[PDB]
Amino acid sequence: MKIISISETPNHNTMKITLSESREGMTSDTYTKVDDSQPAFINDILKVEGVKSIFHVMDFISVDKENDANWETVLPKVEAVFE
Repeated sequence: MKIISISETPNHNTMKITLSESREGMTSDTYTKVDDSQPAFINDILKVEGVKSIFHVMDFISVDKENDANWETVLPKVEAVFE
């Protein structure tokens, strides 16, 4: 899986990351905690210090960081997940 685009969102604690592989279903999913049912890359992102939640729908995931955290330190670890 590869990141094709990283952008800024109308909000500060959230960024829209567009992936190459699109979602099969048309529904969305919001993951706030890790567990065996979610996709693996999804649990790896949540384990990143500073990640608050993840909105996943279509061909992108919107990651929300902690109000006290900064993207300069979170974003790299987030992209590191896709290796």
